[PDB]
Amino acid sequence: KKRKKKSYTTPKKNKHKRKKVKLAVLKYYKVDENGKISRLRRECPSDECGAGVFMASHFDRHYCGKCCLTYC
Amino acid sequence: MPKKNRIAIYELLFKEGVMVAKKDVHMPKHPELADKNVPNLHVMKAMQSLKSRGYVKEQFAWRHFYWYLTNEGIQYLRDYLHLPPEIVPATLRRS
Amino acid sequence: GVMDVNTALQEVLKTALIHDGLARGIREAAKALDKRQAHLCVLASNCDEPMYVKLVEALCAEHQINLIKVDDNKKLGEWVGLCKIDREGKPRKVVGCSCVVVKDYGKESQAKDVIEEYFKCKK
Amino acid sequence: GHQQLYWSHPRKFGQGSRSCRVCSNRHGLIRKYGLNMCRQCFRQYAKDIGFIKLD
Amino acid sequence: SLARAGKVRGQTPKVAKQEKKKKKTGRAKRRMQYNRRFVNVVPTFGKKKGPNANS
Amino acid sequence: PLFSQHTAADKHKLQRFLTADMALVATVYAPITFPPASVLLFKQKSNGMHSLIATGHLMSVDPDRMVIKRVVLSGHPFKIFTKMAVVRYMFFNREDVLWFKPVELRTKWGRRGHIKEPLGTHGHMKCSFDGKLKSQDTVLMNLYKRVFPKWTYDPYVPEPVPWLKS
RNA sequence: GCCUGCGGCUUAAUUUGACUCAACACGGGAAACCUCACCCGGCCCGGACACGGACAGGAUUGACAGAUUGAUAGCUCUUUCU
Repeated sequence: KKRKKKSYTTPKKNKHKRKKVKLAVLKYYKVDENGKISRLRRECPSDECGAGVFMASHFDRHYCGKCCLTYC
Repeated sequence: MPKKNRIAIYELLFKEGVMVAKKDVHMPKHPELADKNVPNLHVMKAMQSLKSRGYVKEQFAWRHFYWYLTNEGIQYLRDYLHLPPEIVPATLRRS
Repeated sequence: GVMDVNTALQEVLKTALIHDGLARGIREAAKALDKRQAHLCVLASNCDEPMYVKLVEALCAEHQINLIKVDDNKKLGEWVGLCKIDREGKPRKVVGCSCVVVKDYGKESQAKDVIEEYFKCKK
Repeated sequence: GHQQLYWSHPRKFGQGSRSCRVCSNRHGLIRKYGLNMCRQCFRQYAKDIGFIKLD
Repeated sequence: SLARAGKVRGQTPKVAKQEKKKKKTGRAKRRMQYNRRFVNVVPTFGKKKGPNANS
Repeated sequence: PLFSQHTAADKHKLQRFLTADMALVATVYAPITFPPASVLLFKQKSNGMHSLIATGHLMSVDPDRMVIKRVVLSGHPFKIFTKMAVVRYMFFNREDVLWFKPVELRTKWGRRGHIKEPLGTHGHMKCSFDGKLKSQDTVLMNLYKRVFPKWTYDPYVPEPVPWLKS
């Protein structure tokens, strides 16, 4: 047997290049004149992401990045 | 691999001189790395990483890789974990 | 007090990588020192973002973390250790970090001597 | 990857989950008495395992 | 009907000549031919190796 | 001009570039002169220096001498069975293969074949051959058209400046 | 009459070797998947290594929801978190 090549569909399905939000650590904290630190987003009730890892502010919900826990 | 997995493999080598494998892609975990939770897919290719540099020796027989520590392979693992030159591996010990 | 003032920080950072506590960068260095587990911190002086210096030092002294100062972003990453070396030992390539968080010390009477006295008279 | 469908098809029963222990082949296999070798790789090690062609 | 003229000369990749150090001439060359054959004799059991013999 | 193979046959293969050692036939509409006659070729370089590129002579003058432009289309044999193989990247439609069905294939390693069925909606084809193909191979078909030169004749040619070297 | 092998012919593919004894219940070939090479649609990287580029003010990794998608396929997109 010899090979049919067959290299054709709706041409490509290219992958996701990773999102570069520059200095997004500055987004979470907000420091006022005295040093006031109001934490804008949520701390997870889990064990591995408690007191060190923060959560997500989408438009109506919560979505943790480590343990993938979802609220609304 | 994550860096938790990289440094489990290197502990059992410098103690002994030997790391073995099954050549299983479907494997959940390797049995020597017990309660250390490294898939046996990860034991292979880090041990494939040190061949092309010249550190581990392949000599394959019946679906199970064998590996040794090179004389230049001895000094490589002492810089990573910082073991001192006060401690020997199991090579220079017996008799 | 044999090690000099900024010189005594060379012995400190070698010992933690025996036990893997130096989390480098901007993002983990805040959070892993929020974690009520680590000892101290340093911020570099060569730093370009105005929103950078605001957030870092405010979390420190509230959670009882004292700050030392070394100048460069090139300097405080060679203690983090990202920089590659040549065949003869030259620091060939530099990618330095402007933040360090130390969690576990080693046991060195050279490192612990000089830097802890710097903090008492500051109080 | 990823982990949920990388090797997900169940390699239980059937000759897709039996290999020769010598040459990792899945055809022509002898699994009697717990050999688990191929029928050609048996004939190399037939005497070294200890089988004798008596008649 | 067939018949090219110098096909094989024009199909060969034109490899440029290497630059080596010059050869000694005359008495100097003969000297080197003498010492390569009778002076630094290397012992062999039956002598089956030639001078140009590449493998 | 149109450069060509200098052959004894009726068909002459076009040469797309002028080679440093080959003897070639330049074919052009010019007012008929009688052989023998010498023929020189120059090219306007820069600042009006005529540069001698090619020397020769006048051969027979006739329009009947057909110059043929060839096109060699490469393909890839990716599935190989004995004496019949599957080629891709030579065509891209289906009826592209169906158009060039009676075109006899050849092969870089010297196999002489011809297409059978087209299979894909993309350009894939089953092809028979004389022997079995190497996988290291490249399939290729030869297409030909007759090409005649451009009508660019002006008897006026500018006076060159004195020639010098670079 | 049927069981299976070969050709032959339709088929996206109905893989392939074998052609007088010395091919044709043969390839331990009784293949639902697997085996699987064949065809269709998708995934992954399992590209070791040396050097250059980038990269710590993060290179990169993992991803609920909803659309799409056969697929609780972060595969792509929004969503912004690790």
